[PDB]
Amino acid sequence: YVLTETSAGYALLKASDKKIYKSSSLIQDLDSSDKVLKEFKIAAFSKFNSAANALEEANSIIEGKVSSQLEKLLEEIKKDKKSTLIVSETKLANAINKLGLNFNVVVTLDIYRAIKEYLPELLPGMSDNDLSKMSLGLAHSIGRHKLKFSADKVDVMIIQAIALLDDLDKELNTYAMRCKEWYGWHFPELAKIVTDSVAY
Amino acid sequence: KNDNHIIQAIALLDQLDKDINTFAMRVKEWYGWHFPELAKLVPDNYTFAKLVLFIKDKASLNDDSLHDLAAGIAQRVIDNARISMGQDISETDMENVCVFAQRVASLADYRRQLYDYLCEKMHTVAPNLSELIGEVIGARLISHAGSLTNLSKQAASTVQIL
Amino acid sequence: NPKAFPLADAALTQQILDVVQQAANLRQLKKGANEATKTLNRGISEFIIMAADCEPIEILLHLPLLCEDKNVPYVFVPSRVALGRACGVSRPVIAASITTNDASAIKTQIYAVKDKIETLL
Amino acid sequence: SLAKSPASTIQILGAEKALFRALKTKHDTPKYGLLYHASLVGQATGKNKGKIARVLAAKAAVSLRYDALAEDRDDSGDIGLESRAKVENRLSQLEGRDLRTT
Amino acid sequence: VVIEPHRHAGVYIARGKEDLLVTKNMAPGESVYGEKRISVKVEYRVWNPFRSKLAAGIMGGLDELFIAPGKKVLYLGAASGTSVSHVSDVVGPEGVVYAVEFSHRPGRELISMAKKRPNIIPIIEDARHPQKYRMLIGMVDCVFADVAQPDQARIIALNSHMFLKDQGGVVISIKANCIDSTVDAETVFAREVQKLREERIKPLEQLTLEPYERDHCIVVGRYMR
RNA sequence: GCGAUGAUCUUGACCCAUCCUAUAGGGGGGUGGGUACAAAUGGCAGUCUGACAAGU
RNA sequence: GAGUCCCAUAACCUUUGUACCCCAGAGUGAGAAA
Repeated sequence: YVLTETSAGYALLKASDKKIYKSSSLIQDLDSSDKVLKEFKIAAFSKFNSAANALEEANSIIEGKVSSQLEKLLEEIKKDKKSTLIVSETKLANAINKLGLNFNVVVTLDIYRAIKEYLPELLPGMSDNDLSKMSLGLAHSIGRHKLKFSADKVDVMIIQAIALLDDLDKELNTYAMRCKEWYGWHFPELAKIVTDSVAY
Repeated sequence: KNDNHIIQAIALLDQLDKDINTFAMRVKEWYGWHFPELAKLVPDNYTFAKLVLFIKDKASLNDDSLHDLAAGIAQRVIDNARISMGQDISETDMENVCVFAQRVASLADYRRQLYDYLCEKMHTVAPNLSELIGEVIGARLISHAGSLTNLSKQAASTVQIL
Repeated sequence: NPKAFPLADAALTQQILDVVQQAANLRQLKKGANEATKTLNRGISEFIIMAADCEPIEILLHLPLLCEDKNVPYVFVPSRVALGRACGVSRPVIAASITTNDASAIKTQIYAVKDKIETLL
Repeated sequence: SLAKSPASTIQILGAEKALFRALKTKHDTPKYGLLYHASLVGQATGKNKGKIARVLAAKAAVSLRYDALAEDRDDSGDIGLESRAKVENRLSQLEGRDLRTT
Repeated sequence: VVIEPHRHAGVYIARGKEDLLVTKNMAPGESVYGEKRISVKVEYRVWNPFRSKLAAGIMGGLDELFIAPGKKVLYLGAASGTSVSHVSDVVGPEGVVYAVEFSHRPGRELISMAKKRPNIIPIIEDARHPQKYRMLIGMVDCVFADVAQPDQARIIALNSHMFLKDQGGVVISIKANCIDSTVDAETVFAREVQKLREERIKPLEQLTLEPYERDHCIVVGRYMR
């Protein structure tokens, strides 16, 4: 008799752990935290996943590292808020911002441990390797850009840019000599009189 | 009746096969900053560069038709465009990579029409050589000898090659 | 400068200016940023004093990077002209390394001040 | 990776084997590196072009590690232009010099 | 030149005309930091027990070290991305290492190696708010710690009870001077083991790894919820 | 139902087999060595000195 | 104070791989098959 919010890949996963609003918070490890047992307890209810786009990743990063103010989080908030039921909140710093809404938000660290250990088996139905791939993609995509400055002034590209300069000059000199030889078989004189490659 | 087309034609096209391999590898390592995952999935140079000219930024998202027309593997690349994400953007001056990949495309399409040209030229100049040994070995033979008359006046034992 | 991270205060800055004075007195220190990085490269320098006053401070703060990569102590004093007068040239000095030989007549206070630096890392 | 370099290396970052062989045999080092193809040391004439190679290496190290390890710099080249004016008036006040008498 | 397996698959001994320690490669071609590649065909990367800290712990050895080639590894660690490459080389492509560092001076080289190595997940928040990096991690099977800032046991305690599973494993390089100088090795180490078993991590082993670096032990521990 | 329109031709060292004297050696199984090309955070391979100058 | 331009964009060597061939070679010249 509860719904819990946990952000997993780009989403807000409402997991339905069918127990009491206080006893599932209370006991929570004598509730037999096993795969089949907590799988049948915490059943899948909803997963507001926006997209796999980096803009949805930015919305998820702003909802995670700062207090929850995502529009997708508000859309998931208007999906079980009709009974003032036990919506188990995840973050502790985004708890006052979670409480600033007409809902009944609530060892809960241990029920999140259980939810986390039985997420990639069945709870969205998705793959273990695909969840880890989406997570490493998220980390390489937008965690480094939201902590760090950018990568717009990245400098590793300029090495291959100047390598293209040098090899383009070398290769174009060889093409120039080959064209001057081949058309010199039709015209043996003018390579002496216009030595310029592109004018040739 | 002139092998001076054919000797520098073949000594041209082997060199440009080498440097389009070089430039396609450079397009591969450049677009690895935008698609580090596509390089293992599409390994072919010409189709690689032709689809690098197609998909500029990671915004395919909807179709498979044009991706298979550039080609299932298309669908895997489409999913990996949003699951890979080990990638920078650099979109404001990725247009030079877009011009560069089609430059490799124009070079590799000048190839095979030069190759068609010298297949015709060995069918016209040395037709017995083209029919017996093929155009590639024929042009390599008259180049490696120096000229057609020098190859002819060579004795039968000094037609050794590598 | 909030990015000048280890910056001293009165007692320890007075002690390190005294020991850099004695090191310049017997002339086994090096004066200047690129000379300090040269000593960091060739492993000679015992520690580094720098000036959290340079404009901009990123002319100086590159040598912290390879300095902690080569685990050498490194301090900031808040005045370039102060440690320039300490090192004994007439110029505002941005950084100074202090070299090492074991026959040195200031060896024990060098070791004392470098342990004092490592107490705040 | 070149921000963490002494300005001596940036004076000699192109004339590698000439430098190392002029160390190897007990001979005299070069003075330009790769930096000889810069416009200011091109404009200098004599061995004061080696002198301005030294001072341009120093100011290049300054400006280089400024815009390397900066985090919010204006993308404008302000202290680069300031150092350019500094090396420029340095160059004119050493081209005023002539060791032959008047 | 012959390759010897350890108890943990991923750490090998390349011994012969030279005798040393190697790992596998989750990235072919080149030593990413500048060591020698032993070739057998199959490539092997040296990792120096000086320039690493876990590597010298293998030179210490263990009854059960919690890094296994399926065992998902968390790495609070020092900020450098050096040893996480060989934790990746141990764990292979089926396991995964999550390396979390805050000071982005080696964050850029961490991103650089982790781009070409998909075995590493780079987390670039602090080492003290796993509530902030929840959504990038789920239920790691081991943690390693090489933090020097002095609330080592408390902050790896919070990480280990938020992300490490039940009956999992912690392995820590406890520094002496980076938390408490002027007080001796076994004293501050027994103090750290005391506060770990206060946090009900069952300790198994401490050892000082003396000739590779001075006065920093490694402690290891079973976890008990 | 051959061939000047070109017959013929000297192979860098050894592990079980097919042959000549229940187990052991010498004459088509196993194999080193080298030749024509691209890459290396491979080696040669080390990143100059450090306060005086100029003019009156 | 202080030798770049002899190419550090390098030059050579090694290692990795790759399509490779493993024969005398201003090759010898009349024999093979029974």
